[PDB]
Amino acid sequence: LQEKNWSALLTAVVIILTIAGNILVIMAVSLEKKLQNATNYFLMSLAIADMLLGFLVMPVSMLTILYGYRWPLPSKLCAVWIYLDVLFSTAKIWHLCAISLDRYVAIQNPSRTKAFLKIIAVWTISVGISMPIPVFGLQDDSKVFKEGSCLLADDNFVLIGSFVSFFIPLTIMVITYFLTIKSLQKEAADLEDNWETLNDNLKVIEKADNAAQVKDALTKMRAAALDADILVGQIDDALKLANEGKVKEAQAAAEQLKTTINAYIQKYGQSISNEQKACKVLGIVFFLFVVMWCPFFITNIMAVICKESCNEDVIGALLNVFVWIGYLNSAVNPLVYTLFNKTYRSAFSRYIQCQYKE
Ligand SMILES: CCCCCCCC/C=C\CCCCCCCC(=O)OC[C@H](O)CO
Ligand SMILES: CCN(CC)C(=O)N[C@H]1C=C2c3cccc4[nH]cc(c34)C[C@H]2N(C)C1
Ligand SMILES: [Mg+2]
Repeated sequence: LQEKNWSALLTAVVIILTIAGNILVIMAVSLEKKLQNATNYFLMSLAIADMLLGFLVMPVSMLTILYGYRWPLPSKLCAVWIYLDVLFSTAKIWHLCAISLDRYVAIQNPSRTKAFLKIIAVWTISVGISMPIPVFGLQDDSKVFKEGSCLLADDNFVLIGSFVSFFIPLTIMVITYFLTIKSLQKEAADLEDNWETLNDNLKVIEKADNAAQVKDALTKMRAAALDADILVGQIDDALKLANEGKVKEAQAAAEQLKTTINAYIQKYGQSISNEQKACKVLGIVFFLFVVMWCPFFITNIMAVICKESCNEDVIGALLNVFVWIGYLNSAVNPLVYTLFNKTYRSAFSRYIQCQYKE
């Protein structure tokens, strides 16, 4: 005991910011009805994972730092504590991958129960991924102990576990994020194309002298609206006048079509800027998970590669540092939501003032 007493002051700060911030997230998705969507339902499940990592794993870790990385508890709790840490971390990364995938599929498409079934699937996948760690590690203390330190000692568990709980969900998540960004760039682009078509043909109709010019322009306007409804019917109403030779009537109907076009373009176009706003916040969450966990997972693989060549006491001392940089990620998602989403910031501000009604 008290082999390192300076380090555990800092780790208590990281434990408290984790518990309290993620309690504010869980409260905001439970209570604030502007946050009742499928992405925020996933962000709450991530927050429970971050909270249970802060309650269950992180105090036991600080306890080991206070005992000189020398396991202070009953010995069959070591494999359980490895299992909790690996379960919450597997759940977190496949949540971010499910968010990224479900939001990409939403931009190639037109219930809380449907979100909640998916969350349960991610958690039940994560329990089955993490399952060999107590099943094998409780039967053999050499898979979870290294010189009285509780740490995942089995090299095949580290390699299998580094890919199926960090690198293959990351790969799917970074591909789906890029494709999502490209889809939004295609949808902001196709809209601008439809705007130019509609605006150009309205100017054609306003200068038109013959029915044929008006009819052709309205046919091209109808197609643009169909590519992007009330507008289509209004265009068809102008088309019948144009087919009837009522040029002046069709021209007056077209100046009225303009107000409807402005409303629809700005709405579908407000909702493209909002999806790019939302994608940008999830990108910071995705980025901060990877960059803060990269020094732990790269070094953990390098321990297994240069097992004998490298200084196992330096590598072991760097992993003790780098696991807490990764634990610090559990404090950061609530801060990201505060900085970039008004609804979370307002929710957090009222919950701190013990005002729980909207
Ligand atoms: C097919 C029948 C074989 C049964 C007898 C085998 C005995 C060998 C020991 C362990 C196996 C581990 C199972 C690995 C299967 C995938 C587990 C996984 O996905 O990850 C492991 C875990 O995440 C770590 O971090
Ligand atoms: C139990 C706490 N201890 C002992 C000091 C740690 O070393 N914790 C780290 C272990 C991890 C690990 C190692 C190997 C394969 C893996 N697949 C998924 C993970 C993982 C999660 C990862 N967690 C987030 C940090
Ligand atoms: Mg033009």
